[PDB]
Amino acid sequence: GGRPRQHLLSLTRRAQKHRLRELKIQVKEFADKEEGGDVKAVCLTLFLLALRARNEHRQADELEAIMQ
Amino acid sequence: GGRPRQHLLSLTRRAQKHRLRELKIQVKEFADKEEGGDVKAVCLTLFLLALRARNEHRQADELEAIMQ
DNA sequence: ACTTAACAAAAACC
DNA sequence: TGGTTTTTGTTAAG
DNA sequence: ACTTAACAAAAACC
DNA sequence: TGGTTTTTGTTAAG
Repeated sequence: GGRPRQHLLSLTRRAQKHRLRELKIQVKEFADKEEGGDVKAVCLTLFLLALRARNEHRQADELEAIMQ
Repeated sequence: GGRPRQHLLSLTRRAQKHRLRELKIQVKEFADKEEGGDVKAVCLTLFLLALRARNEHRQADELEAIMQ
């Protein structure tokens, strides 16, 4: 069978890191090939656009206030 | 030749969306296959772990205060 | 610190 | 007991 | 609103 | 003028 997966957000940073391991690589590969290795700006923008795609403008604005 | 790319963070949300278009798909595909289609939690965690990997704990804490 | 991979063991499933 | 996968932490390396 | 793809045109490069 | 790619916005569809 295998142990059931807990929600990503409930996991330790260690276990969270283990689950995204493969996507972290794909993101790295993309950022390198297309955005001059700027993972932060890429993940920041993915997250921002993911928020605004969901109409969470208030949260997106607050994150945009934090990042400057 | 082709027009030089501006920095991702200087672009309009429209143009930003156009550049990440392909990574947005890979992220979608991953979230669906591995995280029950939870793009937000995935991008949130990628960004958080990207911040803490860079020792930007203060910013990561503030984003973690915003998201609850 | 952070990262990484390896070695472990416990946990939760069959 | 056996299996598995997930979760954690430690351990040994950058 | 958001999304998407299409159609446009201007911009910045050759 | 031609080419290209990028940037924007609009347009027509969910």
